Amino acid sequence: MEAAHSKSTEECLAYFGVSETTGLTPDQVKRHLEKYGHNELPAEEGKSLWELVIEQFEDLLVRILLLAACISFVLAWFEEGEETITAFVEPFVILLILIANAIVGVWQERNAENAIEALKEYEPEMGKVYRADRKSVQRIKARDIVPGDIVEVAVGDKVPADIRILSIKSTTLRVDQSILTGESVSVIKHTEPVPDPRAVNQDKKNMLFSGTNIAAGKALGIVATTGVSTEIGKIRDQMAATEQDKTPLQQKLDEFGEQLSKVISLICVAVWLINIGHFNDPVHGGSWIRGAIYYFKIAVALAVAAIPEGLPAVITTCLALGTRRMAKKNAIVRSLPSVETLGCTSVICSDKTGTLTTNQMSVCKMFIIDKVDGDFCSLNEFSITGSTYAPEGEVLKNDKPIRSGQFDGLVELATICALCNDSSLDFNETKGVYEKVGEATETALTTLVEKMNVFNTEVRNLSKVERANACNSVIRQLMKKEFTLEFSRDRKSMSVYCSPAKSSRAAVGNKMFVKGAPEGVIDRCNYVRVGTTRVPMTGPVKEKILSVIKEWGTGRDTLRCLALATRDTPPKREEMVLDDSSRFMEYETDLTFVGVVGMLDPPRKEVMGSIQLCRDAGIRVIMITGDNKGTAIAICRRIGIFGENEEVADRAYTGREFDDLPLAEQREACRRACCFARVEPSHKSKIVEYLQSYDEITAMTGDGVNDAPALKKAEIGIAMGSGTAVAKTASEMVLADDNFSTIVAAVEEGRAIYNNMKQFIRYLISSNVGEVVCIFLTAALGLPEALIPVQLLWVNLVTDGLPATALGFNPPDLDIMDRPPRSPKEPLISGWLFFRYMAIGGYVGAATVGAAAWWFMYAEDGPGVTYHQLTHFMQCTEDHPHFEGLDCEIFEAPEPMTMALSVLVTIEMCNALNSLSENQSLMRMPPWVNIWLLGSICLSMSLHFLILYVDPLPMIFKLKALDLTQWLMVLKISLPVIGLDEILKFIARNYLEG
Ligand SMILES: CC(=O)C1=C(O)N2[C@@H](C1=O)[C@@H]1c3c[nH]c4cccc(c34)C[C@@H]1C2(C)C
Repeated sequence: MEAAHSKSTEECLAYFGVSETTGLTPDQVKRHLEKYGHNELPAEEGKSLWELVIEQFEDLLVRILLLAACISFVLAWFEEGEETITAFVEPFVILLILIANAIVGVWQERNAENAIEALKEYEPEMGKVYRADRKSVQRIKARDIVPGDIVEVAVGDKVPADIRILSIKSTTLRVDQSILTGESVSVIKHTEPVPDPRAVNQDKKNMLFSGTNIAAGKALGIVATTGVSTEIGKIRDQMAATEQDKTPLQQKLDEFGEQLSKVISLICVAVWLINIGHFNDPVHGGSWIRGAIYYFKIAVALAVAAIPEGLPAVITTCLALGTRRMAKKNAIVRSLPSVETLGCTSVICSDKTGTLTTNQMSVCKMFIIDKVDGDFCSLNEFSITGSTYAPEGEVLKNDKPIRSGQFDGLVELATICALCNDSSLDFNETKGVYEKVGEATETALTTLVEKMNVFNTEVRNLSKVERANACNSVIRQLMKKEFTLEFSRDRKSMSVYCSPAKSSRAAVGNKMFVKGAPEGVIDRCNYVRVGTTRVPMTGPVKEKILSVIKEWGTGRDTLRCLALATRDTPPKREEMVLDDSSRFMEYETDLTFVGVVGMLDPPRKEVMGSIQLCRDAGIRVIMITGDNKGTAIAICRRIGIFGENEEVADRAYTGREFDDLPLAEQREACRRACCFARVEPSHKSKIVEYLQSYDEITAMTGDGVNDAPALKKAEIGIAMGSGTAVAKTASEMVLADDNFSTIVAAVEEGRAIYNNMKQFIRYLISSNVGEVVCIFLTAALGLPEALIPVQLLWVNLVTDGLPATALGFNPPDLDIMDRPPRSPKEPLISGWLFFRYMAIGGYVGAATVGAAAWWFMYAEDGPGVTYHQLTHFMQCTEDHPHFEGLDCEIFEAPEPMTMALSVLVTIEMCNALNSLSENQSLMRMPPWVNIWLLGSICLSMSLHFLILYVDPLPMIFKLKALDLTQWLMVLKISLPVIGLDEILKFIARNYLEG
């Protein structure tokens, strides 16, 4: 029964055929349990640690490398030699890296409390019911409550299901609906039905929502829905249906592996095809084995060289470091991958109150009727000073200070504000400041009467804490607050019934003090106050009052206005039913207009800036506020979302105007709008969806479970540090200070990160191209292998690892925020960066192969064979090119490889400095610009020596220390890369800018 709010208390009792006195019976209990299930949210079956890992080897590249480790194992076994001491390191290390990397990949789900699960924090363990099998209340497992039974809730309880209230035992029932919205202000319930069948939870004043708490009272209700059929459960389901897309980066990388996975394979085919000539070799000669083992060897090396094995660890470290860096700027990023996608942010929809504003309400303008006479009319406008809740400030007219007391209408105005209130001030000891106690809109009002002091009450005597509620406590004397009819969006006003304090048997004198939104209040006024006199509200004076309000709310002041009225001859206490808020407006009629107060919820001192920072960065900012369309547009201009005079006839909508437009125009409106006023519960989600259809990475703020869905959808769901728990667990980033500017700071910081990530990505992949050229060369020229996988790995993992990480601290661009949002379609390394990074590789290739062939031919300690065709043969089945030669095992000597490796390691340290900037010379951008980079380079080179001397390593890696002469040959064929890139860089700065 999900429309219980609109049905009568009797109707609900009938629907389920249950008695309010005994409740369901054990036969009804079982029958109900079998039809609706148990009252709880469905448990989660998290992915299996093995399932996750398995899915990581579901990747194409991880396979191509896996297979290799397999090709490596077969070879590692089908081999005969004394190098057996390290004949399995290769297929071992390969497989290992594959493990360590998969884990790192899976380290994106271990710890990440999600909303769909955090929602159990709100369902309680026990509930209280009245069942036919007893007279007293029994407290059963909430898990076992079903629709239709009778429950009981009292102050302190967490409502165990969606319950329709049957009767209120206490004087008034108060509920804390915070887990849904965020607002602590408890709400008042009633048992009277709510007509509208499609009423929103906020108007279902007769329902108690599962997961909420009883602030004050005791009540009895009939359970309407349970499990995933409640409000929270319905939200919990939306969550579960929300698909989560891969970050524009992941998508780009995942596609790179496809691109890479194809080439790798294509090259293993061009290799074979090149050695097809072997088809013309005597069967009775050579070897059908040395060929298969050779084609298989250079294939494995080929894969190992093409894949940047260190990338995963580098990206994961950069993002970890990147997270801590945001935290320093009060941006808690929960998802690592988010530190990346944050920079692609193209749209930011931010709530106003508290994010774009301080949420520190303050009254700074008010007016009463000065006089009415014929068509002539005059008001009495004022101004107040002090924006803090402190009772420190003053009232003044025409910038000149006046004493409020000297105005009667100001006394009344003051009386209402203090009587038709519900909050109060409180001076803090530690903080040493006055803290608001209750609604911010009210406290401001409380703070007002303390500044006005219409009764000249001597307060300068009183201490801080004493004068806090001084002037208020005084007004609370002149009248007795009988009862108060709560505020309801229905009539958007509220009132309190009062009677004079000094009065024994006086049956005349009671007054009702109304406070609410101007339109409603003012139309229920037949009289207008003028001092202490009163005269009929005439058409003119009405337009006068309304116009001053339009001004204060639509002008540069952007003030929230409250009209204040009083019912002079209120209905008799007896004739009022204080149980049907549907009658409250009626009670609040034939009113007299007393005054108007205008308060301000001031924009954060850093929003205008951050908004400008956004116009530059080409980032659209969409505000979502509670204000009306009029004040909303007005606030938008005030902070810059709109230009003072720019037309916004189609760039600002109110939830209502939005629902009127057809599903097509709504999509069109989401691409142009910048201001949403009075939005519906399901709008933020629709907004996010219509924005995503335009391929825009969206940031969406908001909290409480009503917002959870939207946040889950948006690419960057933002919660407040002071927000609900579920809001946070559903968001990608938390604002440790609730400040809009923190958002912007994070986008910039994400922009840095992506650029540096794009820097080291090219760094590494280029290193891979040089290696692939190196292998393919030593293969197309039948030369002996220059570099082997075990070496390449230590390179692409460590040597190249640290510097790539170092690049993480590369200084950001100064115009980092003065260029549009990176389209999630823009590729990584392409175009100029292809040719540019192709040549670097091709050089790196030739340079390594050359360094090998050199030692082999033009080296002293090396068996010179200049033009001896290392290509023409390696077979050595003739021994002709070395008649009196009894040694051919030098074609696998460690020296030449140690030459090839040293070249690569040196060239990469170089390119690491060439990588400080994409197109800037090291002249303008010295090496020491990035200290961490210089550090890693040393840590690497030295580590290069570690594997050349420490006995185990040098042999295991198949390397031998180099002579001070040979090393002189490395620098000779390494250092030059720095000039080559400077050239390509030069070619970009000058002949590539237009
Ligand atoms: C551009 C591109 O598609 C990719 C890549 O380029 N990479 C990863 C990848 O998916 C591969 C990968 C994922 N998980 C591991 C664990 C161990 C080793 C590897 C991987 C190799 C692949 C890597 C890191 C090069």
